[PDB]
Amino acid sequence: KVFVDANRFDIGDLVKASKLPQRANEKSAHHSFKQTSRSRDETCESNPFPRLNNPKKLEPPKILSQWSNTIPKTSIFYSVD
Amino acid sequence: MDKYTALIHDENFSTLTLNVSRYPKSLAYWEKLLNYIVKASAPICKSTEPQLLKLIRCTYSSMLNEFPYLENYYIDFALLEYKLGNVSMSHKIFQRGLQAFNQRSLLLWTSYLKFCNNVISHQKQLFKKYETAEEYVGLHFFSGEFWDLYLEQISSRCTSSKKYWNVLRKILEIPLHSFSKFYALWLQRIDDIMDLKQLSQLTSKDELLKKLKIDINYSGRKGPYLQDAKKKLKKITKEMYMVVQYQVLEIYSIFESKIYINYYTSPETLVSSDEIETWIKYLDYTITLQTDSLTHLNFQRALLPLAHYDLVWIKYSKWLINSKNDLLGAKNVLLMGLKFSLKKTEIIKLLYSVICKLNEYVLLRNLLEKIESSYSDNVENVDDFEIFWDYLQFKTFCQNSLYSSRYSDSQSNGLLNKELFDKVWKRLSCKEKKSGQEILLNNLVQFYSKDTVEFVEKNIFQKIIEFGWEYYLQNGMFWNCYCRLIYFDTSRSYLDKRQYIVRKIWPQIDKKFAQSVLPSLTEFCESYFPEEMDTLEEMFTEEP
Amino acid sequence: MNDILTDYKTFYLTHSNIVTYESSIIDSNTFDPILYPELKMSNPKYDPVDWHKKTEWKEAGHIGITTERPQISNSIIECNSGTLIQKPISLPNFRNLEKINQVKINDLYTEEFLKE
Amino acid sequence: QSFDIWKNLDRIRSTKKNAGQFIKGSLLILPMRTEDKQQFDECMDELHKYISKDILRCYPQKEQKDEGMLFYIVLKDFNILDSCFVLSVLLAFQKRLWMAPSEKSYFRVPKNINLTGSFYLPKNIETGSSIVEVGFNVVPDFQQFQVKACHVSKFMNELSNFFSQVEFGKCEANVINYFKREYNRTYSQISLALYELPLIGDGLFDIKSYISKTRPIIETSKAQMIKHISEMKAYNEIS
Amino acid sequence: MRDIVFVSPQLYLSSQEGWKSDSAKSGFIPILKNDLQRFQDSLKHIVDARNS
Amino acid sequence: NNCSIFVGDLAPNVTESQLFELFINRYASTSHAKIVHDQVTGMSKGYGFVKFTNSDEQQLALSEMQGVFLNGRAIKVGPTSGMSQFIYPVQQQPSLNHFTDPNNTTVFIGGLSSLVTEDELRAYFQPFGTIVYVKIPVGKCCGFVQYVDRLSAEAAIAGMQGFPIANSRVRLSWGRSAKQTALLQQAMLSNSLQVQQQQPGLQQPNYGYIPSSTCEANVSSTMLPGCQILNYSNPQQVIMQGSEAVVNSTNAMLNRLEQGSNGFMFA
Repeated sequence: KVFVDANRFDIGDLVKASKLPQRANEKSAHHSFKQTSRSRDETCESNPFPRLNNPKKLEPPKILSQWSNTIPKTSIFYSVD
Repeated sequence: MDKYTALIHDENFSTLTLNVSRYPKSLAYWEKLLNYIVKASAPICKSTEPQLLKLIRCTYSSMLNEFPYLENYYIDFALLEYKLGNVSMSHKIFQRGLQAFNQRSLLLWTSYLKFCNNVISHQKQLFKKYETAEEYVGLHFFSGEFWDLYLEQISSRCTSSKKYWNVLRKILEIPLHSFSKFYALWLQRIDDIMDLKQLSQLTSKDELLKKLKIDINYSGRKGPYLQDAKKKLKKITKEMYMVVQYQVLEIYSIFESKIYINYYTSPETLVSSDEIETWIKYLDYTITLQTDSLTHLNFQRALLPLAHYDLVWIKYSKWLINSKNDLLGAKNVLLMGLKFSLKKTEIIKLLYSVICKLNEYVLLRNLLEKIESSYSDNVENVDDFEIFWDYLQFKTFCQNSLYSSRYSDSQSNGLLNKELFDKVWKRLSCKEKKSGQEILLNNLVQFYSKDTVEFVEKNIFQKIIEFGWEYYLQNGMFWNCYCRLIYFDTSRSYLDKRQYIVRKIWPQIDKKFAQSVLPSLTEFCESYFPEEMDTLEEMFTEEP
Repeated sequence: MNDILTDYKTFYLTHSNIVTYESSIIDSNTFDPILYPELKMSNPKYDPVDWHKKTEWKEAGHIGITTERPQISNSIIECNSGTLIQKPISLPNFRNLEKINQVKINDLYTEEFLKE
Repeated sequence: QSFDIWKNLDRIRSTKKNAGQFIKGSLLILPMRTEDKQQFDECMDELHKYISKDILRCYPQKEQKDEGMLFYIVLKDFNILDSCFVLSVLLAFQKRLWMAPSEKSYFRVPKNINLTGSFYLPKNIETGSSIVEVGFNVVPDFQQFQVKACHVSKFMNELSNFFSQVEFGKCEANVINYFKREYNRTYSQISLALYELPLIGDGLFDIKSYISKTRPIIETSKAQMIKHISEMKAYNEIS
Repeated sequence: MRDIVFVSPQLYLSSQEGWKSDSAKSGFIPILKNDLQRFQDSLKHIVDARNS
Repeated sequence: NNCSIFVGDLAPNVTESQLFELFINRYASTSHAKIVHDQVTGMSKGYGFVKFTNSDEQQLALSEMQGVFLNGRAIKVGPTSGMSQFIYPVQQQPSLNHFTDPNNTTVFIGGLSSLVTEDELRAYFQPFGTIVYVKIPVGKCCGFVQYVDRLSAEAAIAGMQGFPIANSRVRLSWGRSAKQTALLQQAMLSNSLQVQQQQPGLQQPNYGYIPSSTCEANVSSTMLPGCQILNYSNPQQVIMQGSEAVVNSTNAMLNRLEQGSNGFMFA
């Protein structure tokens, strides 16, 4: 209802208005991946347990590559894989 | 007919509304009903019926009053009211949303400030609102979007080019998750310097003259002078970068790489045993830093996923008690813990002691009135004994507070009050349905007087002997408590009470019922009556 | 100790009044017999009433292993920007920047049990 | 010093360096609770005979609980002495009902009692000890302030040192009714939360779907726990 | 509003006054007026377990 | 190393088995291979990933498959992984001792006076969490307290530190189990490797369990999240958390006070 950026209330009509309707057939036949358009009607009954449906591990805090040589090379805990 | 009349007479709307109002704490029913109401208005505009818009506003208000921890739906209804024309109602919805988390929710501050970047029409009020968000929520770990937005607003609105340096210098000491973008902005803004006189935008001139041994007004060849300035400031920034990098790397690699859920799902959800444990570990780390805004922020962040598990409520209440000596804060924590937690035993038991330390006992009586009226004066037939016993201790304390003593030796009447003994006897008459039977029998024998022990032995124990109920005659712990009542008298001698217990109790109990009494009476006889062991053995022997 | 404190919370709330209770409250050790038996359940030691050099700042994020983490002395993370704009902020004072890789472990298991 | 209110009032009038001027735009709200009304009425009539109507106002409840009343005491445009006097009298009276039912003096404070209370102030304060602020207040607009375990003279000195440093100003006109509505709303919410306490099991949680939603999951978690116990037993076995 | 009634089970299953209303009070669920008997007939077993 | 190669522009009649046969067993050993198909249609999009163990074999396969005939078209098996400022942090390992293991939940206790028993030492460490064994070495004035939770070990070390047991101050640290100590003694007598093993996990996620929760004692459980669902028994099995737990614990502590006032147990 907020983060999908297409079911947004104030600026969702601007997203739904100019689709760039791809009057070229090659622009529609180029991409062959899924759209994954999340509708507004998705409720809490779908995906009840967020850990069984496989999540992603969060990204680490990125550091500057010019100052990457001063990282602590020894970690606190043993991390596997 | 319009869409509102067709919405009333529709068959699905009544069924969805009754399934919502049948189980109000099922959030999926609320979301299906809300999506059906929004689907009923496929054009959403200001030209629709206000008789349906009032129903939409009442539905959102009921959903946000039933579930105030939903972060996205305050944003949804606030931008809905912004779509419907007005912004004062949207500001009221944002204010009650930020009050629902008590000013410590990052997403609502971020969405409210992205809203306020267009609607405020005033610069000083925007700066006061962003500084309020800075002093309350500005120490959040994942607040990169908030500080990126605030630096963007400073770089777009301010023309003096001084407040940006101040805020970015503050950010270079805060342990943020996305922190290296701010260091990269700092390093490319040091590169974007034009002369030496802008070094007063960083610090004062005496701190440059003392710590870095550099002058602003040093005139001459300022090329290598400014290059040495850049090198020394880059070295100081590199040292502070190592400090903040070690802090953020420690917090991530120990704590933040384990928590996968940071949002409020539902009161019906389940959170894994890893995440609860890592929230407790992260808050134990957070208490040690002794930064108060960050500590209250991280406790609110831990109240975000799992406020129904009641552990972080009691932990944050105990932290406000012992570490700060701010106990009204813990009282408000335990008051708001009643509104969300499902296991309301330990929070109310701690809140009793919190109220009793404050010496506000009319508030304690008004609180206990809500428990004794929540059952409609039927607290003796409750399944959970932990509620009734924690009620009964402090209700006995209040009855000792109001009424004076009846017995001698300055002994005030405890559980044997006219408003208390009937509630105990109403529970003891069930004998198989209500647990905590022997707890009262061990706690009604804690008076130790001459007339009060006689009073207790006359009201219940002689009455159990007179009726002859099967459950108390079968259990030997009942007779153990009855013998402990007489044997610890403070007025009788040893020989008279010993003759009493041996002669006029042990022949009274049944011989065929002694199979469950003898494992409980043998311990008492080995405890206090050593020479009376073989006498009791010859009474309960295998042959007549 | 938990059994004694729970039995005292059972007995004291049923055999005392506010007149005895309010005279027993002292401010030298914040002693209150209703709430003090609850806080003393978790830890056996409990005091009633220089932080960076103690034994709690060092093993905060991880127990057993001690370390001296680097910090900033004149930290401005608590002061709002409405007060930091009043005067230019001084240089950051540094400490413990020579132990960013050095960590020590009080290894008792090898020294007292393996190597005797 | 002594245990009398008026001697400490004379002392706090003497050596507080021209403390006769009141505070511009000053407001204080003390919500209190009494078991009975008839004992409260004589002390409040004596207080209105001592303190004027324009400075202090009183607000009753709606009698919804019928056992525990809730009375607002609003001190508006008050001086520093009348605030100390009113707070000393009310903090003595709302604890004398539990400690000393036989003393029978509404303006003489005994030695066995310690003053401990909680009073609200508006948010627009500027302070630039026994009275402390609170963290995580329950009121959206107002700030709760705590005093704990003091004698009479310490209460006088601490309240005067608190009001000599704080700076009030620009209060809203009908903020009293706003605080009344918000206070009633918050405590009606927690009373409804206590009303939700017997309705946990089978009442309003949709148990018929919640059993079937978690029936394989708890079984698989129990199988994981049994596998964890067996793997721990294999890990601790010497063999 | 016509053809509406505001009701919450938190004040009805606890058997308190003011459990139903016709005006927009904060914290109540709006249901239809003709289905209030269907709401009262649905929570019969909880009231029967509360009385017994 | 796990070098990854991205094959692209494949034909429609090429499944994962044909890609695994063309990638593995040809002068290399591909560890994994997966063709990225559609989300709802099931057809392949023409792209696939192949992750091998060695980087040299994957580089040789990418150099040999550059332009090979793959189901009538090209293979395009060039590598996918392997001047920006932002790079992910990389770390080494602490070589897995018994201090730097986050799953290490057993506490080594020392400094005893060789006088405390096993049931009494159980009674010291009982309310901090559920426990499995309290056995101690004889004549060594030390012991081992293994919990199930790591937060329970944190609470035990944070509370029990500096607590004198029988007029003798305690020393709390970490340590391995008895079998791992015997393996370390057997590997240290010859001094060949002296390598340790990590303690096994919990096979997370675990929705029912609540950490730092103890229970000593039909069951009609509603499995509500505010209460407790499952728990570890006190020796050991898995028990469903009933409602009459605080009642049984209260009866047990009253029985413990009654049997400790006389001297039937010292714990």
